[PDB]
Amino acid sequence: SLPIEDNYIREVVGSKLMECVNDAVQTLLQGDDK
Amino acid sequence: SLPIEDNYIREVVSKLMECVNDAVQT
Amino acid sequence: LQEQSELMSTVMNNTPTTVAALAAVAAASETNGTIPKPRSSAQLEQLLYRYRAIQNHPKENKLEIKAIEDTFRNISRDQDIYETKLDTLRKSIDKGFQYDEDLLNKHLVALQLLEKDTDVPDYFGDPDTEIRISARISNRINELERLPANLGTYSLDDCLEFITKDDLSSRMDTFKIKALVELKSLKLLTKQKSIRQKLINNVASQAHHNIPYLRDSPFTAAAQRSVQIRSKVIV
Amino acid sequence: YNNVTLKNLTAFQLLSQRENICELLNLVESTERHNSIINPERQRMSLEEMKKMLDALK
Amino acid sequence: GDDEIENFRNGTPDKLVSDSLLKLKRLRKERILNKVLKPTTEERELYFKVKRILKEVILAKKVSKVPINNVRAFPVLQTNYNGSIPVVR
Amino acid sequence: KKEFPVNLTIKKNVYDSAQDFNALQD
Repeated sequence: SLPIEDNYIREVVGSKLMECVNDAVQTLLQGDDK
Repeated sequence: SLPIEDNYIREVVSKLMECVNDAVQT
Repeated sequence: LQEQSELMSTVMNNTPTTVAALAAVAAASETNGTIPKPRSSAQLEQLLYRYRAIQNHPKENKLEIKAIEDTFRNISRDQDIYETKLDTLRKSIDKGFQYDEDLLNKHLVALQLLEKDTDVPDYFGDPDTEIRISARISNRINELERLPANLGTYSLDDCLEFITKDDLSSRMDTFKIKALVELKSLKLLTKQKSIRQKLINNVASQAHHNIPYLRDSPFTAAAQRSVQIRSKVIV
Repeated sequence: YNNVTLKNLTAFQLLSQRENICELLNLVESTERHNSIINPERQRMSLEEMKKMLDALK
Repeated sequence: GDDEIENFRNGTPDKLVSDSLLKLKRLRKERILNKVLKPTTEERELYFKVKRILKEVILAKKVSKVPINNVRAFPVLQTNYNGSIPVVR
Repeated sequence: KKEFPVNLTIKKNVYDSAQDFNALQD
C-alpha cells in the first residue's frame, strides 16, 4: 500500500437511460393497472 | 521562497422525461 | 568549449594568470561559439571581476577585455534600466486593489510547486510514454544520490531544551531518515511489482470460487459442472 | 471472435434483455430491423417466384 | 527590467500571475513530454516576472495576511569524524 | 486519502538554483 511511482503517473499522464428504465419497470410492478 | 507545509498543500487541494412519459401511457 | 566554466576552473585551481585562457581569435572566439553574457546572479559575474583584475597586469596580450567591459556597460545599463523601471513600477501601483488572499493562497502554493518542478493541480502499455516516466524516476535517484551524508536539521523548538556545548539533541536526524526512505524505495519498485504480480495473479486467477455473483451465474456454474463430467464406460 | 468469453456471453444476454424492455416503453424505434426482414417487395418476389414455379411445374 | 508590469499595475496585478503560471505549467508539461530536464530560458525569465509581481504587493500594498506556512526547520551541515580506535586487519 | 507527501525542503530549485539552502548548494 505504497504510492511510489504514482506521482510519475500523474506527472506524465494528466447508463442514465436504463436506470430510469429499471426505475420505470419498478413502477409497472406496483400498479397492476399498468 | 520558503517551503509550504505538506498538510497545507493537501488541504488546499433530459433522459428522465424520455422514460417517464413512456411509463404513463402503457 | 565552456568559456564560462574554464574561467571557473582557472579560479578554483588558483592559476588564472599563468595561462589566462590564451585569448586570441583562435581560442577566445572558439569557446564562445563577444563573451556570451553569463546567466547566474554572481556565480559567473564575480568570475569576470577577478578575470579582469588578473588581466589588468598583462592588459595587452588578451584582446577579449574589450568584449568583457562592453558587457560591464550592459550590466550597469540594465540595472539602471530596471532601477528606473522598479521606480516607475512602485508609483504605478493603484492605491486600492485589495489583493485577494485565497487567490494569493493559490498563488503562493502554485508558485512554490512550480519552482521545484512538481505537478500542480489546477483548481482555477505505450512504451513511448513509459521511458518518459522512468527518465523522471532515474532523474530523482541521481538527485538524491548527490546529497551529503552529514545532513542535519534545526527546528525552532530546540530553545526549550537548552542544548549545551555537547548535548546531542534528538531532532538532528529528522531530514536524514526521510532522504533514505525516498532513495531506497526508488530501488525496490520492481520488488513490490513482483509481489503485486504474485498478489493479483493469485486472487484473480480463480475469480469464480470466492466472488459470489460470479459463482452464482448460470454460465459459470454450468461450466464448473461440465468440466467435472466423468467419462462414460462402454459396456 | 470465433470463441465466446464469459464477458461475451453476459454482454450478449444483457444487450438482448434490455432491448425487449426498450420496446414496451417504445423509446427505441427498431423499425429498420423489422421491415428489412419483412421486406414486402421480396415477400411478393418470393410469392412471384412461387407463382412461376406453379406455372413452370404445371 | 520590467517592461510590462508598469502598464499592468495601473489595472489589476493578479491576472498576469494567473495567466503565466498556466504557461509555466504548460511549458513544464512540454518539458516532461520531451524527456528533458533543464528549464528553458523562456520560462525561467518568465518565472522571475511572477515573483516580482507578488513581492511589490507585499511591499507596497502589504497584503492582509501574506500567510506564514513554514516547516520551521532547514537543512544544515553537521560535522563528521572517523573513530579514534585504530583499524585491525 | 493516502498520498505520498511532497518534500519541498529537500527539493533543489530548478528555475534559479541560487536561492537554495546553504547545505543544499555545493
